[PDB]
Amino acid sequence: SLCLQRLQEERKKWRKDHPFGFYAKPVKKADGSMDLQKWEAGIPGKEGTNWAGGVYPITVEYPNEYPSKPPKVKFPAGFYHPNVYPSGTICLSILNEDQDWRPAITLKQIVLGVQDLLDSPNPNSPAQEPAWRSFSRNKAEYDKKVLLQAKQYS
Amino acid sequence: DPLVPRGSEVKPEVKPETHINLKVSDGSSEIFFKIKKTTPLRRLMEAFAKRQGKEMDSLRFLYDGIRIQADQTPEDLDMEDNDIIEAHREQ
Repeated sequence: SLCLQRLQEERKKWRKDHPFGFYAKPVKKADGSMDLQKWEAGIPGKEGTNWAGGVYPITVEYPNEYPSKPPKVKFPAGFYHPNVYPSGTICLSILNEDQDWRPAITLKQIVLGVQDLLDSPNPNSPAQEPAWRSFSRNKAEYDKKVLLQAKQYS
Repeated sequence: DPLVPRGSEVKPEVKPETHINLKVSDGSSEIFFKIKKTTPLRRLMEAFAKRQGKEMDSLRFLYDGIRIQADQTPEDLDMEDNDIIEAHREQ
């Protein structure tokens, strides 16, 4: 399948060159082989922002139709951010087949896209009601929660 | 009349499966080292540390997010040529 072939290429490429402070790899199955369709990764918060110090875990799940269809990326359920659903699903434009996804997008682009979203939420994708309300109308409280969450993941 | 060519095949020179190159980065410098697959990473870790002017104990080396133990070898961690080891200040 083109899916597994492409994922083998994505891994070969990532292991040789990837953004500093990030990590990503397929999950190990019972027999020691890798599940190329399910990866566990970590996104470092940017220095100089309230997210600094933390390394936020995500899971990347590639559907059988990948790369025609985008992978699904999720933070742990309950993760606090305006663009993150209660389930942990991240609402990011390059991950939406009706928005900016394109087969050529690489893992590096995806993780940098998630990192960029941390400190710059997309106002057009309010997936977490309380988080978006606070980010928009109670910045003081929003910042307080992001700082606490950064310690939780540092 | 035709020439009679008499040949022999040269078996291909075998590829030594012994060493690999590793890129160690701390965000400011990326340093490559060539080490034997069955050799402990300790030496690599120390050479990086002193090249950067830092104490071994002040740094933690991670491979795909997992902390490396100085006694582990590239082979133990299934490392491959040109893989990356990240050096971070120790919390």
